[PDB]
Amino acid sequence: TLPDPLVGADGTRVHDRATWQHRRRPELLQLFAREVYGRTPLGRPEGMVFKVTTMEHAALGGAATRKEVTVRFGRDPNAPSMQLLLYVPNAVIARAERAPVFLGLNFYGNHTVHTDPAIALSARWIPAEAPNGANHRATEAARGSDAQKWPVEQILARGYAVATVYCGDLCPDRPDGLNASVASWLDAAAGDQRAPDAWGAIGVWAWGLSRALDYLETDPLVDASRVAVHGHSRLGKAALWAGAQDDRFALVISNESGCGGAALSKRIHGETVARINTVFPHWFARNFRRYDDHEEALPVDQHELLALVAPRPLYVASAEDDDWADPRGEFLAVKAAEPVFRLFGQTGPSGEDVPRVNEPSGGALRYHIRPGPHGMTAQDWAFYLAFADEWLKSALPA
Ligand SMILES: [Mg+2]
Repeated sequence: TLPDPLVGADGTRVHDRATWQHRRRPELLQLFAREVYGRTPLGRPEGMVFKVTTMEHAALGGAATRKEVTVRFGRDPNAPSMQLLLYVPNAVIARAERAPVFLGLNFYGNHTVHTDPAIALSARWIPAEAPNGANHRATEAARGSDAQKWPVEQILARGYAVATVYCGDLCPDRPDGLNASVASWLDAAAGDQRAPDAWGAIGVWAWGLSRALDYLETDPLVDASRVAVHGHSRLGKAALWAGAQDDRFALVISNESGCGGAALSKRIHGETVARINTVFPHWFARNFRRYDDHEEALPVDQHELLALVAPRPLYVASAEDDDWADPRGEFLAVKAAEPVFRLFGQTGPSGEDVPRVNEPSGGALRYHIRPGPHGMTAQDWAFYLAFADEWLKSALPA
């Protein structure tokens, strides 16, 4: 039985957009921060520094300008940082127009998104599942190892820049990764044990996406008011929480984010709260473990996270064989968020059950399910590019 996003904490119904934006959104943001992801202790830190470390105007055979940028989270050179890779379509640059941007984290390092041998090899720890790693470090054989999830040439040809950062720059994806992470520094606690409401990996990854947007606001080649934040799987959980917390993001894409992402936790289907917290104890707040085998006690569900994106366009997608993510739960979260989108004059999927494969449904709130297993495929991206053409903030209001 789902909590109603349009009923406030005190039981009063939300009938208008101002009550939604100024009362209900803060209530939900605080519930997710306290009970699920942990508190984001601050947004933009003081003294952010942006260093363009490499710049190539004829990358990908002339199709793109490629920039690598160190985004340092404080002015002291000792402060933590992350490494942003940006490809910008040269057709757009050449016209003296700013490009819109797709921004998302990657799993195994910037060098894995494209074979491009000029990308810096990540020097950070990488997980054992990363293809062609050696002792948790990047190798030359890992270049372009994750390119199937990143159709860079097509995204550029459709007029969009591609920006990415390795999630492990922000928090390495290992159960002890928080002690190396941005959280070991921002949270800024003297003691050792993280607090019950302290953020975990998903919060730190989401924060990094907002810091990447801070960089994009300074880059004269891109339109930082037209940034689509996207993610696959655990990085799509991060993309949703980033897009919910930071309304500067113009469009949000959740590709198979599943449990603690788009899927309703109260369905108890596929991955559950207990399973995700037991296997990935660093991903959420310790407070989320209260709901292990007790999803009925959750004061929110993920449809309210989706609702926190409204009125901005939101795309949630699933894979047909990906039972662990609970595709029906991802779809039903979209349906239960739709009333908030409708309050803003937007339309969601028609249909009461999961659509047929490869048949997207919805307006600015959209869903598709594609054949096959968990992944992010060219078919997913084809649909996302069409959505961004239609619903991403325009270059005009002139
Ligand atoms: Mg589930």
